[PDB]
Amino acid sequence: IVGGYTCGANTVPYQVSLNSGYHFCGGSLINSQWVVSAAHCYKSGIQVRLGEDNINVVEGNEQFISASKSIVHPSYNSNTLNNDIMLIKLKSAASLNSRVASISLPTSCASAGTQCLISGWGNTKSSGTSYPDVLKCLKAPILSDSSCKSAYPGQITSNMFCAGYLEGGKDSCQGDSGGPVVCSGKLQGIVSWGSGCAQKNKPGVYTKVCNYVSWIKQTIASN
Ligand SMILES: NC(=[NH2+])N1CCCCC1
Repeated sequence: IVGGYTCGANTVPYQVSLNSGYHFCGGSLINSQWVVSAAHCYKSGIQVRLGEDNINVVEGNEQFISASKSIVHPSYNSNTLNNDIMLIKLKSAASLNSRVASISLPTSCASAGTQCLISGWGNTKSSGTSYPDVLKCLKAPILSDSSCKSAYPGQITSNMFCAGYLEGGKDSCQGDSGGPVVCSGKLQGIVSWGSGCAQKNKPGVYTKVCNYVSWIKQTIASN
């Protein structure tokens, strides 16, 4: 996250870190046994890490649970990033508490102008690289479909939305991928892509979770 603030330990209780020897992506806990992330985060050997503050320190509220399976969306296209969503199942259910908690799926798609919370452990620099180790947060509005398409000609599908600031300076970044965009207490987006980070006229692009609620529910019900 570039231009954000330190969230505070365990203040984003649905935020998970995906670890394969190291943190490589975020995710969102949507029930005691399932995480939503980005399809472009898929790999072998995933451990889901819940209750994290500093991802380099065991502070006392963590739960580390290996994945039993993951399910990339059937229509994910890695060239266009259309349908950039996957589900990850935990081998055992997490123990839910005030610091490890699920986030609800949306009932309705959120509108341009709605304020959301974007969070992650990704790079905090638009030029160069620095990883923060503690969770960073950014409050940002959803942008109009028109603004989003104008920023990225030929690239925005009906399964994507932009959020952030056209002026620059405040955005998600590398290492935030797969993490949450929460608006009014519901998971509306997944950190997906953008050109650089926090560049003028290049806002963040997010997977539009409301389009996937039926797929998520039906997949969980049978897996
Ligand atoms: N919001 C961005 N600019 N991002 C998304 C996460 C990966 C790097 C590009």
